[PDB]
Amino acid sequence: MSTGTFVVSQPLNYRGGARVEPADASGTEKAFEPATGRVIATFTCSGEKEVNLAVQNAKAAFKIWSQKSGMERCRILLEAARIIREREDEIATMECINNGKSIFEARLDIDISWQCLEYYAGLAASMAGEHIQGGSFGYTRREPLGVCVGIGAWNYPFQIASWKSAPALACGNAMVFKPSPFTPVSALLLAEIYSEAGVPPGLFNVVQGGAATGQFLCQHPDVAKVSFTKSPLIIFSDCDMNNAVKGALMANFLTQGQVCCNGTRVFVQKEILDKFTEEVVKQTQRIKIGDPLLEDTRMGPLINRPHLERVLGFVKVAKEQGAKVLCGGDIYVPEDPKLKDGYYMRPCVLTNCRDDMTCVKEEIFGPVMSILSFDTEAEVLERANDTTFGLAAGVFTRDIQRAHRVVAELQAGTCFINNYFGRENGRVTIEYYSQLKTVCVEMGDVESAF
Amino acid sequence: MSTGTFVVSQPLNYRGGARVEPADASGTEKAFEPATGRVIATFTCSGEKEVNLAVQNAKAAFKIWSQKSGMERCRILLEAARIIREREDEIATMECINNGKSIFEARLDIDISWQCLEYYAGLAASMAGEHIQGGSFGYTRREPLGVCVGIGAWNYPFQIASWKSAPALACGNAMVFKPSPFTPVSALLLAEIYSEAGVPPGLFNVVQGGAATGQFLCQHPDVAKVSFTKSPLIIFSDCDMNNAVKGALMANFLTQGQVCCNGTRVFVQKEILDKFTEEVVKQTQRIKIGDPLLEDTRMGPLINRPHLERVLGFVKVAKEQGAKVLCGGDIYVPEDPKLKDGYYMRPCVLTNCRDDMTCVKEEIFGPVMSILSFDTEAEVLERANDTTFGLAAGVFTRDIQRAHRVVAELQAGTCFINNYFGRENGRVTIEYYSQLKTVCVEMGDVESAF
Amino acid sequence: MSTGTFVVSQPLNYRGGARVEPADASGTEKAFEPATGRVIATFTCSGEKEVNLAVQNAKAAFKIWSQKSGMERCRILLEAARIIREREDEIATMECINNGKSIFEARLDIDISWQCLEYYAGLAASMAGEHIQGGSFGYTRREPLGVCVGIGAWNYPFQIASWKSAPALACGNAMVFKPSPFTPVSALLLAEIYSEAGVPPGLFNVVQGGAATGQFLCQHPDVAKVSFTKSPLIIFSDCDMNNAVKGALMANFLTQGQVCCNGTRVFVQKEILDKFTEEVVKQTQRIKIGDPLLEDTRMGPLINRPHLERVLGFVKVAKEQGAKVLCGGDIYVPEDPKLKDGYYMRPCVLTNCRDDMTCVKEEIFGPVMSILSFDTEAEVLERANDTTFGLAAGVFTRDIQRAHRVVAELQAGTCFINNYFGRENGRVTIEYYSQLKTVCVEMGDVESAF
Amino acid sequence: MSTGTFVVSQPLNYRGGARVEPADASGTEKAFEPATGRVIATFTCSGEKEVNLAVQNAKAAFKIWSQKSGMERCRILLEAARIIREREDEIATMECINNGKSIFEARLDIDISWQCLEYYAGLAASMAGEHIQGGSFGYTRREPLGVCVGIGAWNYPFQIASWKSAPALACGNAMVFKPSPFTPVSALLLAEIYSEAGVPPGLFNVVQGGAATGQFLCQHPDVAKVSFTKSPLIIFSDCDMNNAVKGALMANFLTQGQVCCNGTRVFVQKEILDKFTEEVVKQTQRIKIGDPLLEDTRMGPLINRPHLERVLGFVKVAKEQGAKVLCGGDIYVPEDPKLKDGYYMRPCVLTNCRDDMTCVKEEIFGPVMSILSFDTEAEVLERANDTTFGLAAGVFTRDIQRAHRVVAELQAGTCFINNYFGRENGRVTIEYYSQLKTVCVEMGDVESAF
Repeated sequence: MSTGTFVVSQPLNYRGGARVEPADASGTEKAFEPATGRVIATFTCSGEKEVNLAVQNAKAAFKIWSQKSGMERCRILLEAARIIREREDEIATMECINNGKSIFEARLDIDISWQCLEYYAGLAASMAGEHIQGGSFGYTRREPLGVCVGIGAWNYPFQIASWKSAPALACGNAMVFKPSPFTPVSALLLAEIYSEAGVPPGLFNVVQGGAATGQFLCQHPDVAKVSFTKSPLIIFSDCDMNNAVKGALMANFLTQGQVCCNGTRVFVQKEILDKFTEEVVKQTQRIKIGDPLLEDTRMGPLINRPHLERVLGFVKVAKEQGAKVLCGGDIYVPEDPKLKDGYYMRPCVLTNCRDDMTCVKEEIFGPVMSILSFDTEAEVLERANDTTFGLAAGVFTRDIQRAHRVVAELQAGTCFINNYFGRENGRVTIEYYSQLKTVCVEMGDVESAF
Repeated sequence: MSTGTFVVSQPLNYRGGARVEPADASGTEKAFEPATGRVIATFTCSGEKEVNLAVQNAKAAFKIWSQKSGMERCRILLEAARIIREREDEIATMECINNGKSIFEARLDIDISWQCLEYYAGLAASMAGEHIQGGSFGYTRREPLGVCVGIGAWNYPFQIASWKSAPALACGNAMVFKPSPFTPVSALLLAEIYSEAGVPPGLFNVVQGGAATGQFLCQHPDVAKVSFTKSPLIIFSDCDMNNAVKGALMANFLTQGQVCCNGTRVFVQKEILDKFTEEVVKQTQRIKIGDPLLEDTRMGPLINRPHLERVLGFVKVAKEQGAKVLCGGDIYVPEDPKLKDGYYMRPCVLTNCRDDMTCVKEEIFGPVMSILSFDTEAEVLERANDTTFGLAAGVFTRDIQRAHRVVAELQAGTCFINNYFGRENGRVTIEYYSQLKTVCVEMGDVESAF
Repeated sequence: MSTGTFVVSQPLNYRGGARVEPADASGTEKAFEPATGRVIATFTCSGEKEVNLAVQNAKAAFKIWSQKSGMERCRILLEAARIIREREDEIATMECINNGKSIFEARLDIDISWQCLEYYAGLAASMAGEHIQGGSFGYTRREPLGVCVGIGAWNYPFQIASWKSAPALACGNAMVFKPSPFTPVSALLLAEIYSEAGVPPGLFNVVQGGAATGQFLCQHPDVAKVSFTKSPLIIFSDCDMNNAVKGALMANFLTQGQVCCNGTRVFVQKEILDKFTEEVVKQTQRIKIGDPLLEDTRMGPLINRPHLERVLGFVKVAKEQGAKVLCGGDIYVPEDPKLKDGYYMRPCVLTNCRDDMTCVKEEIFGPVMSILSFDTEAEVLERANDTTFGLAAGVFTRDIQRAHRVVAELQAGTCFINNYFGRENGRVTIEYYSQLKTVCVEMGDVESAF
Repeated sequence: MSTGTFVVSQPLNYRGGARVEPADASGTEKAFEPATGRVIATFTCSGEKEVNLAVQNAKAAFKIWSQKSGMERCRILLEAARIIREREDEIATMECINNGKSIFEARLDIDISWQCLEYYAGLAASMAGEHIQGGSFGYTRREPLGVCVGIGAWNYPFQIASWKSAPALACGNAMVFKPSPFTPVSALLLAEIYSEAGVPPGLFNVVQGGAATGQFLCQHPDVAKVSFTKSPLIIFSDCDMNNAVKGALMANFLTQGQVCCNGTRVFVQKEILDKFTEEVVKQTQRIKIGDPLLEDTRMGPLINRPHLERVLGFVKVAKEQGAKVLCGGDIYVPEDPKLKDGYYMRPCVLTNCRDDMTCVKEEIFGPVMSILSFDTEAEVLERANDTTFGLAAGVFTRDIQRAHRVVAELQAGTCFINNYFGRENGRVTIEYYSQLKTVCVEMGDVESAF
């Protein structure tokens, strides 16, 4: 498949191990190929009865799948990861066509997807409860919840579908997944791959739709749980200037800047401000924008036209608020004529920024960098600590004392020093998709208090 | 202290390490000594501004307490458990006066309380994150959430206050605790004991009140999290009749039957029904009802008069629905004249019960046992499986095959065989009162995708 | 490949990713096809200089392999298990030819082998140290030991090689494996598979030899660690008689009884002695003896002629010690003429045994069952309590109390109820093949005592 | 109690909860007060029959202690730590009299001792096995080994006795402890405290003696396990010079330098050699030498006269090998006349050292520092890479990259950055003092291969 030719030719819901048209409607939405602006699908948003059919069908698959063993569930999930690995370029292509991120980034998304699949497969084989000890004992066993729902986002369509379904299925649950109406295509490749690996029909069902479809899923009595889905970058004078510039571009211009907790609030010390800016703008203007399916493309189009307009409005407002545009912030017309109707824009860098500007305190969700100058550590510590734990943060400095000091002081939950799985994350994520059943076995006689 | 003399003489809120009157009112409630019906306190339910003072004061204590080390937090919590242990009889007495459970049961409640305190003290000293490994590494650290709220119940006043505060404080959080308006007294002994062990002023604050006070706590922007707070018993013919009768009494008549997930739906096979019933009624009529502070008392009064009336209404309705009363189910007037105004009643046993009866499908929260006869395992499996996971269950049989078969088939989350801490519970409970902060330390150079 | 045709055609040592002849000699041994008595290989036992070549070559691979990430180690180990699975019938065939166990049992051994490979592959990806918190922190990291040595046995050649190398390589170690001189062939398929999966040359080397070779391995200064490699069955009257008979045969006659911790000391209550014995002898004489490569063979030949004589000698001694032979205990002459020189014997059952008999206090390591009668639970508890923790044990009873009670009193470490991976086993095994490096990072100033 | 008056007045073996004279002799040794040279005890080294009495008596306590619950074991161990805390000054005093370390350091040792006691007390309450799930399940349980043996050293007498007995007793083992014949006194305060906390008589027994006694302990068949008991400091120019000097003194002159893995091999860059050395010698000559029981003493006497001579002999050899003495390395004559026969020496600093010098490649186990100059990071990396994993190491640098990079390349197992419990250490130590008993519970029928 190449850019500018694909159209969806099959239904976009998935039930009983096959693609089906929604039995019920709650809206009608268009899916786009953002590189060209073409309509690749006009699909039906699922209604109440379609949601019920998917949840009932998933309840029937949960009964079979949960009664399987942890070793058998691991075997199938490893097979699914193998199929995702064998078909990575095909999946990344579909991911690019619908989402518009570069094939370079899409390949990484799928790598993370099947690595996550293998990870929770491993935990499903080695899953174990507790045994606690007058010769009597009790034991605990983790049990799946039943039918779970995963609500996807459009910036990482295939990856989020993988990261929500992998742990849920590993614990023995079924999942009804609702992709973002922007990106409905790639989620069915995963549903088809799960079925090819040997999951029962209905274990991973796909229902398309928007808010109404998502509301029906959350309200369903047979649904057990539902999984749903600014960050400052600080660069000191004692940092590795090269690593700070490279890290700055990696924090603002990956996936067209449409990433949660992006380092869009960049703090640079006055001592090394001109050197940083000059090197950032030069390397930013060298980023090749174009067809996502090209191996050298590092920035494709934005997700859709209304989002591109909302990003441009942020740049315009910043300009009228006193900010200076050094590059980008406007429509980009690529040489390729087949992309002429795509939603492209040049990555934007803004200088002369202030804390009162709206382009500093609002998530733009676009390729827009905000550079704010500061004098000393004291000033910059109190300007970027209004970030909540859910946000990320990053610091650049060649000092084991100064680094951890700022990372401790900051309230952000995911911090970075000089850049931007384990067991806990798996255990915590498995706990979200399971419940602990206790059993107390009295071997002797009962001691009555009466 | 003895029964029939205590009255509260000090304020019932706790702030800044001292008992204070609520700065704000949202109601006025009476606390009773249920053994005598006396009013031991008329206290003010906390209003919005009192809740705010308590949460602000707790926020100031969290800042000091969280900056302390896990070893220091463990030291103080162990000291608190020692003080609870040294003063167990004084605390159990206050617990009895206000709640009405026997001093026998109250002592067990406090044992569980300081054992829980020592447990989470231990986990606070040994708490640790993860270290994951091109020479670069990341680490995780558990951090307290801030100001937590614990909402107590009236059946286990001191124990719930301990089980909510122990893990919260162990992780470095502060807690504003709201006791049940029925049982406000004992929670301040814990707050006084925490302060005597060395917690900062405000770490464990107590605000009295009902729904309005609890709503103010949940709505407060500086509150990080809020902790809030029928089961079938199956007896087969191949069981130990003695252990099944003893287990049946222990599942219905502990804490006057005012326990969640009590085994009030008791299934007995037809083969051993008369033998079970005759032995149950004889031992039930031998339970001594009276002053909770007596060492031989096994059943005190119910929590308050409106609850006693609601329990009696359940017995009356069952009688008019065809159930047979074999003992109890009515007011009990003890010999002691000082208890003559207490809320006493004889424990009730009901035979000739049916699945359509309301006293079988509704939680009575009183000392009422419902015995239902069944022929075979098949019948009894499909009659008691309408219980949700949150409910408990119990089976009595001398068969390693038949026991686990019924415990597996049942959906109840906490099951018992022939009766009625570990690491997981602590880890899971600590996760509820904390968040995982990640740090990525890049030692080398940044690899730009561009 | 069929029975009676295979001869080794390639060298049987493995170094630098290829089969090599040992540069040094310490003996010359013959490997047999026990189904026919044929010599399938005459190989050179490795000397000191060959051992040094393998250990030096393994040290060079450890330097490369350890610098890989846990995700890369997992990826390669998952491929290795897939290749073992794709070639399971070829590996099981070679296993049968050299070892003589049934193709039915060999297939199970290799299933366990690649499942173990996937198991530790999973742990290699999720391996993590600890992060412990005056504002300073320390972290730990598990590190491979270096060059480890695995010493194999002849009863499970391919499985032991898999169970020793999988965890060692998963932690980042290299391994020089020394198969049993009886069964040298199958270990090289694993070495060939490891190299085909992508391990560096020298990561898994194979040196053949006996005690002298093993001494050179254990004495080598660059070797970090070395991994090296009677059980009672109690049957009560309340058991499932059929399951006790089937379990008894599965505890004595699997792998020609050449298994450690086999349930060869069988205690039977007097009430069900004749019924049990008659049914055991009936089913024992129905065990098909013959060519291991036949799908209906359930017992092949013993490992070699000197071992068959040693087992037969145990039967003869038992007869003159008072034991009664009900079946087997003698040579089995198959119809097939290619097997006429194989080391076959019929499975043996012995009654009227005593604890002072030599066939009761010594591990026969052959297909010989010893039936001992007992009166009560007390007697059999005091007759079987001379068992060490390292041995296994089994009980057959329909009593949740009597089972766990007898299993508790017994000293055996591995017990079975009514028959004969998790996370702990992996962690403990990983700890054997790794060491904990701690790092203390001082963020503040040093507190000098002086 | 003050220095120069104490003599032992009671027997120094401990059996059955009381001090006993050894029934058997294997030698007669003198214990000294190194501050004065006085003989505080002339005790009998235990023979074979005394060792047997202690091990048999310990086996009887293991039978009682192991049958206790983890909560009861925790309760008693928490009391033991409290008693150690209540008597810390008395224990530290006895520790000083016999060992000679400063009361300042002894107090820290005992803090670590009861903190360790509380640590494993916590793990004893929360100890749990595993529960692994064809509808059948298995469980594991950690069980004590039986009678364990702890062999103490003289540099940390009370701490080693605490760190060996705490985990052993927490897992349910008994322990027969053999102190170093140099320092036999303090180990009996712990035995007296254990008995006062409520351990059964014989759970912690103490047998005095040397190698012969230790051989009898290791050879005893009823003994289950036995627990038994140069490091470079690298200083770069970009470090906090003051913190590097303070850290250097803390790495050489704590406990009279009689510590394993002391940072005695000090590498200093040429750029900051004179400034570092001059500041180290200045602060070293300010270390107060004298009576260990004085609060301002930071260095007491060496352990005994033969050890002082062995340290002084190392200094003399270094001088004739080319080393330069800047301070210390000779006898220290205190003003106090009661200390005139003590084993004192001034702390020594050596410059102009080489790697071929004997005082650089041998552990002196005395207060002697070796300063080595180096040009670049590469040189010092290749000069200090002969260190074994068991040794410690330390680096001083203000570089998050250079620190972890040098700590990674180094082979030392315990590293320090800019200086010199968690869950893992406890679990691993508990695994040393326990074994895993597995149980497989078959719920269904047995699948016979025959």
